Amino acid sequence: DFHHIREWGNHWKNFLAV
Amino acid sequence: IQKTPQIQVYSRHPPENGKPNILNCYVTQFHPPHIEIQMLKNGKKIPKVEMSDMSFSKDWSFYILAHTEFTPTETDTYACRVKHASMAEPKTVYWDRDM
Amino acid sequence: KNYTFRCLQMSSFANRSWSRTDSVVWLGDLQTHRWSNDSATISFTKPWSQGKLSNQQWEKLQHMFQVYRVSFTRDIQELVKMDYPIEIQLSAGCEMYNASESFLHVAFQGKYVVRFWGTSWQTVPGAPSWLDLPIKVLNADQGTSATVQMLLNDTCPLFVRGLLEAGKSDLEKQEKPVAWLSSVPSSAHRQLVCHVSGFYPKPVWVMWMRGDQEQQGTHRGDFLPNADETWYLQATLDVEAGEEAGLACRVKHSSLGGQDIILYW
Ligand SMILES: *[C@@H]1O[C@H](CO[C@@H]2O[C@@H](C)[C@@H](O)[C@@H](O)[C@@H]2O)[C@@H](O[C@@H]2O[C@H](CO)[C@@H](O[C@@H]3O[C@H](CO[C@H]4O[C@H](CO)[C@@H](O)[C@H](O)[C@@H]4O)[C@@H](O)[C@H](O)[C@@H]3O)[C@H](O)[C@H]2NC(C)=O)[C@H](O)[C@H]1NC(C)=O
Ligand SMILES: *[C@@H]1O[C@H](CO)[C@@H](O)[C@H](O)[C@H]1NC(C)=O
Ligand SMILES: *[C@@H]1O[C@H](CO)[C@@H](O)[C@H](O)[C@H]1NC(C)=O
Repeated sequence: DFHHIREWGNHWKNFLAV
Repeated sequence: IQKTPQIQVYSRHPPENGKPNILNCYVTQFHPPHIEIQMLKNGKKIPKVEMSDMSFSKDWSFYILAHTEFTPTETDTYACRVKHASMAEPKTVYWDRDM
Repeated sequence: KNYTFRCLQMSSFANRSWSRTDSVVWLGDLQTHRWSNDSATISFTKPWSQGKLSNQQWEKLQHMFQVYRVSFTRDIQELVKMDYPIEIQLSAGCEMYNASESFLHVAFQGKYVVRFWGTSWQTVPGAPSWLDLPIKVLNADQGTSATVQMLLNDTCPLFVRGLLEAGKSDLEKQEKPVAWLSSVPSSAHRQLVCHVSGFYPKPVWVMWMRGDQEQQGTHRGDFLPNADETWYLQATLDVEAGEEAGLACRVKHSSLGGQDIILYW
């Protein structure tokens, strides 16, 4: 469940981190 | 759950016959968001009607503002007609400058 | 003044092959952004809608949300696979005070079902039990949890502080009400109507009066929007025939510099 949103969140975590 | 739209029709400026004005039709409290809104002059669809982006309130129900330029006269009637899945028939509300 | 920043997403799913997602963003009662399904790009509805963010920063945030929107759509369609039509709404943003509180609420078929709170997604009491498993699975992904936490705890209130600075002259604008009186019959009685239009900001005082005596029959309507980012309001009074004489509508508003509008019936 929520495969793409989970992929999305993991993709953009570093962008928001820095 | 389905929610039936409420319709309010009002002018931007004090109505004066022969003076250009704007007529607003504010449609609220509806769900689902799919809706057809027409503004009418003497029962005929007005072609140039601008719509706001649909939005929703704290209670989750949707709202939208339709508006059109109009010049009131003694004899012309204006209305807002709404089609929505919550209602078997379209709902029409007439502009009344007195109310 | 406290401002509530709201990002509103409206997603409709008619069947397996048809969906649309549209978003709007509000700061208080002023719309700052729109994002149509048909547009690849988020549209600014103010000169100051980028806030204090750089062009590169905005380009990437836009890209991030572009992937969110596609990802969201795919996941819901797959959740349905594992009854149409389906309506989902999300309301996310922050209330400003220099403190703030963020929120992220989700509604399914017009009813509030889920929020993000602290570090996790939570179903609200009385939400359908079929949500529990999907939400448990969503909470297992720490990356998205962190992403949402950074978005709410940091990215939101920082963005909003910048919007408040860049949009000051619009946020603090004063537009004067114009008022007019009319009436209609109400019984075997008359209803007098005081219309007040074109004012901004929203707070206003409207009352029927006999000299200095407030008429407690005054019935204030809802605040209705004009299309030019001003407000409209009417206040009515049911009056017996012959008691119309000596009535006035009085309007107080911040734009008027202490000089109330008074119209006499
Ligand atoms: C972002 O900020 C949140 C808290 O802020 C709220 O949520 C965010 C999303 C915004 O909406 C804000 O406006 C809100 O105010 C932080 O969440 C906290 O994280 C910590 C660490 O993970 C949690 O601490 C744990 O709590 C356990 C006990 O919890 C229970 O009891 C407490 C009261 O005692 C109660 O508040 C809570 O609801 C539970 O009932 C404890 O066992 C454990 O050892 C640890 O102390 C804390 O509970 C979270 N707060 C909430 C309200 O859930 C985020 O960590 C922060 N993220 C970042 C990245 O900064
Ligand atoms: C999907 O929904 C759209 C929009 O209502 C409709 O036009 C279309 O016929 C539907 N298609 C199927 C296969 O159900
Ligand atoms: C919404 O946008 C997506 C992606 O471009 C597209 O596939 C879809 O057909 C659009 N929906 C409608 C109703 O036009």
